[PDB]
Amino acid sequence: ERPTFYRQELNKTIWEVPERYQNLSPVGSYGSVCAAFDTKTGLRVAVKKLSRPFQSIIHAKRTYRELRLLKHMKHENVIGLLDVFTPARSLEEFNDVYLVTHLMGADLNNIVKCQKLTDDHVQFLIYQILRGLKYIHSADIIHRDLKPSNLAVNEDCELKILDFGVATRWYRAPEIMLNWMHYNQTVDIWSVGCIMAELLTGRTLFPGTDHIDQLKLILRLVGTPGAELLKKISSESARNYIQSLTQMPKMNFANVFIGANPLAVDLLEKMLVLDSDKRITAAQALAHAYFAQYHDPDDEPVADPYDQSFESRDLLIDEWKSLTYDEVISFVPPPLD
Ligand SMILES: Nc1ccc2c(NC3CC3)nc(-c3ccccc3)nc2c1
Ligand SMILES: O=c1c2ccccc2ncn1-c1ccccc1
Repeated sequence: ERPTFYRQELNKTIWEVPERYQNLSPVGSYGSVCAAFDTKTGLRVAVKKLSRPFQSIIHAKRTYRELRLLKHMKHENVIGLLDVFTPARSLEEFNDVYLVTHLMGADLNNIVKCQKLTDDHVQFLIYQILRGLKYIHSADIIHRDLKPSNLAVNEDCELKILDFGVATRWYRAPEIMLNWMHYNQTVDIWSVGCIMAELLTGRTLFPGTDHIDQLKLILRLVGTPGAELLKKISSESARNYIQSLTQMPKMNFANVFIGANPLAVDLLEKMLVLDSDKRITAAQALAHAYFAQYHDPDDEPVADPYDQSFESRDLLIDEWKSLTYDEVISFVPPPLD
């Protein structure tokens, strides 16, 4: 059954892919990525060759994790696995992992950094993010690093979230900035709020220079923690940090986001709540007035359960390697339409 591979050297790396994929062309650089043409479907695809996937425990488990995650995602607004393959003929030979996904035109970083989107474009793009997040979250997966560059958009404005499971810090929830161990799914909602803000204004909402500055900018908009939040904070030094700060009052968002659709201001108030317990969830946000023209309760599907019990396991390099090998072998290509 094994297909015929061909070798080439793309830039500073060897590539060995099936004949199925042609006209490889570098597009960027966890591993490096080529644009290719896929002869089986006639679509443009991205092929990512992982860098040294099994050189350490950490790499080996990370390779396994990303493969497991990609194999699980089956939703219109989340990147999924078109193919995965290795040039190796046996487990003992197994050393290279390549992943195949649809090639999307651009990332949100691009569409925002060149220009300022209209309100109906913001609605549609934020809607799609929330729709993919609902799905991701229903599986008990947290993305943790949502940001414009992890959001792929084609020329049709269809959006797909990538990399689940321009400074990263600018989109992070303040509980992460403060290193809380038990933060949950709404760290992603925070990030969406920051992105949505940025799409409406054309400017990074919280462009901190570091973790302290990042917090300062955040508290300045959302205000310093109240007593109700403060009494939920287990860490003494953390509690003493924020409590030693200059008591900033919550800003009225309608005055910071002057002239924006007030339904958007209101959704932003609900996403950018300091206390993560009170922050709107993805499911709830979808039913918000602001998404009136897109929301459909019958077409916002949830995911199948995802087994992440592996995350708490300590295994040898060779054991994670063999588990990854198993997943390459059992891969069933997605239905062709
Ligand atoms: N139920 C909760 C709700 C919010 C929390 C929060 N929020 C930080 C203001 C952003 N921070 C922390 C925490 C715990 C230990 C060390 C550092 C931070 N815990 C929280 C527990
Ligand atoms: O890594 C990319 C990628 C990088 C730059 C431009 C477009 C891209 N499209 C898809 N992927 C990708 C490929 C495989 C697994 C996860 C993401």
